[PDB]
Amino acid sequence: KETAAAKFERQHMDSSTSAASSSNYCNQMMKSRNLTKDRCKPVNTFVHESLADVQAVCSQKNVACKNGQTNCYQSYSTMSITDCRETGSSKYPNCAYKTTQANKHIIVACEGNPYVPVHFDASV
Repeated sequence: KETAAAKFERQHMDSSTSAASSSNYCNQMMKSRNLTKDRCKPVNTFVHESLADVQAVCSQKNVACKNGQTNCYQSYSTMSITDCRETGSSKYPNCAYKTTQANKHIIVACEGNPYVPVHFDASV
């Protein structure tokens, strides 16, 4: 089955664009990445950086995750991110999202060997 590392890439990485280019970005990406297959996922964040730069966060500032776990890491630098939030008109299977561009530090949970991101915790 898909590994947690692979799932992170699928759900969160978009190295192909520098930023969201239109209001439809979230709608398009949430669908293409299979995030809306079973239900509309309510919130999601895409990171517009190289995968290596995001993997490197696992060796950056150790911080407690929102749930209290201690395997979270905060990036030293801000990153280009897109926030996707379900709109009032969203109705499965026609999931609808608002796209918001931001530049923020990211917080991820890391696991394994190699030690890589497996969960997106927050943007600060």
